Amino acid sequence: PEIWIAQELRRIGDEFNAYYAR
Amino acid sequence: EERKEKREKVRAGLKRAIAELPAEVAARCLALLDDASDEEFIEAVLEVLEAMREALVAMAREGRLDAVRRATSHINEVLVDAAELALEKGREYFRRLCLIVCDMMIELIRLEPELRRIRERLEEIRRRLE
Repeated sequence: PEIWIAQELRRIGDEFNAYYAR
Repeated sequence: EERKEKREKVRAGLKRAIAELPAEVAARCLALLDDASDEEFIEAVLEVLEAMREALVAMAREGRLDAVRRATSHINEVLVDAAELALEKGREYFRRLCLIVCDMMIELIRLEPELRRIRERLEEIRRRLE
C-alpha cells in the first residue's frame, strides 16, 4: 500500500541525482 | 528480527551520506544517529534527515551541487527501508519522511539552474500524503 510510494520516491529520487547539475 | 537488519542498513547509508557534509553538521547528525537507542531510531533518522535537508539546501545555493548529489544518493539507497520501518512504528512516521525527503529534493530542484516532471510528482506525493 504505502510501500509503493516509498519505491516511487527512490525511483523519483534516483532520477533527481541522475539529471541534476550534470 | 529483520528490524535490526534494516536499521543497520539505514545506519550505513546515512553515515555515508553524512560523510559528504561539513564537520559542524556532520557531528550533530552523527551523534543523534548513535545516541538514540532502538525505538527513537526512526525519530533520530527523521531528525538526521531534517538536519540533512537543512544542510544540503544551503550547499546547493552555494554551488556544492556534487556533494548534494553524492549525499542524496546515499539518502536514496536507504529511502525504502526507512519508510518501511517508519510505517512499522506509525503511519505518521512514514509521512514525516516525505515531508523531509520530498521537500528536500523539491527545493534542491527549485535551485539548480535549468526536470519539472520530478518536481511535479514530488509535490503531489506530498499533497497526497497531506
